Amino acid sequence: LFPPQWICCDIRYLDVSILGKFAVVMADPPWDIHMPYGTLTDDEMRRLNIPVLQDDGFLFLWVTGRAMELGRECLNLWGYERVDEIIWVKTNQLQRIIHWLNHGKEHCLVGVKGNPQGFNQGLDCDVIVAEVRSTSHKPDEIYGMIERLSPGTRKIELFGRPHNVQPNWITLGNQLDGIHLLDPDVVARFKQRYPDGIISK
Amino acid sequence: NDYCQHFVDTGHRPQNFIRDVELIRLKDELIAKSNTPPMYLQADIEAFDIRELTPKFDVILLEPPLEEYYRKCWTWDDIMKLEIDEIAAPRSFIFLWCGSGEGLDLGRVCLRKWGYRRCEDICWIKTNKNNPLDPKAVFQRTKEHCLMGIKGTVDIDLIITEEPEIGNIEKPVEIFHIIEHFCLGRRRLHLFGRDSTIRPGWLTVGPTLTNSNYNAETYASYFSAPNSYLTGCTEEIE
Ligand SMILES: CNc1cc(N2CCC[C@](O)(CNC(=O)c3ccc(CN4CCC(C)(C)CC4)cc3O)C2)ncn1
Repeated sequence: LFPPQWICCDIRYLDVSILGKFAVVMADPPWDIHMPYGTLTDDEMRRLNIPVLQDDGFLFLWVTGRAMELGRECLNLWGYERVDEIIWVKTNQLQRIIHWLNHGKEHCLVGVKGNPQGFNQGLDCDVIVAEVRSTSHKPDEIYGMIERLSPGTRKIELFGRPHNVQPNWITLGNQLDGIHLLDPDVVARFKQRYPDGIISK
Repeated sequence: NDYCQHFVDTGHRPQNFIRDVELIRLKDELIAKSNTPPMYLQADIEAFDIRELTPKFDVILLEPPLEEYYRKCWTWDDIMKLEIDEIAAPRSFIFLWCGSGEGLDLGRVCLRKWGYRRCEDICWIKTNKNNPLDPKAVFQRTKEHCLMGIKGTVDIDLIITEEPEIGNIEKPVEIFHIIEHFCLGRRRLHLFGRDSTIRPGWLTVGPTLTNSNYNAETYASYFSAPNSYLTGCTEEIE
């Protein structure tokens, strides 16, 4: 079911097996990098049940600070090989760039799992140039690149926010408005696993 | 305006459309005055005991010739066995050109092998205004990463220039500006430099160098008291 779907929840405690398999996964985790919002510990990140979401596909993993290293560890533990890295050059509305150096970019790791086939590798290039909006906000350009890469396929986003909801995407995040599910297979497995519609423990 | 879509449309990489790519000049003068004379040694680094390079360096710029730069090469197998820790000052810095593939991961293994932690990830973003394929690649690779490691106790992390001509393997000279504006000390080693990278304030050691002038004793003479702890951004001592 192509129109946006989403589940407000704690990605720590949701049983993500009911959601099926995905050709693309994106995550923008609240890495614990010191100093806001609720973060997750390195072990919580390590324990996230990413491995079930895919069999053959791609992982897109926003990293910053020490998460440049930690994300490479989570990405490897979860069973992916890092095969690319996208950087988003943050600009203003007139196309100028916004510890030891000032940061003009955000990094998103690209990982692969299994042998994914039919993907349009090489349509886009590993640099995004896009205007910065709210804090902690993804540039919409990344969804276009992921669409060209894998058109039509089912995609899931972890730690999204309301603006992030997109066609072909199931958005998980604890700041979304309730539950909105249209894929019948998912609706089914959700009614089975969560007969009273609450997600705990 | 979507510049990724524009790139799929026209071949102009999104970085082509970044525009604009005081006293931060007199600091360049201070660097200039405190710079040691250029020094340089031809050496086959595979076959060369790195310990004979003394004293211990405050900065190391490591630019191994990757096979990916061509489309003698060094694999990450070879890079990881260099005993960089044996020539690095207890407090010191490293800048490792990692390319754009596995080196982004293997260069991190290296930095940790030698005792550094990475505090900056400097990206060289190659525009293609003048000219609008790894199997594992998912996207077209249009950048290279220089990783910055520290051990012990003004600028952006971006260098935007036009992609060099095929077979030109030279890294942007701007990396030296970024390094030197940090004022990290005056013992600066550039490993796998070339004749064309030789620069004042730097010891260059490479296999393609065609002349040498290195003398360990003469090199150490530049940093004997009262000059041993200068940042390279201060005035000379009278
Ligand atoms: C408790 N467990 C949870 C949490 C959870 N969240 C969902 C919504 C948001 C949430 O509420 C708080 N986190 C952030 O706002 C947040 C901030 C910054 C960043 C870093 N990123 C910023 C965007 C970037 C520039 C593309 C790249 C860097 C990521 C974030 O995620 C955590 N959903 C389910 N379970």
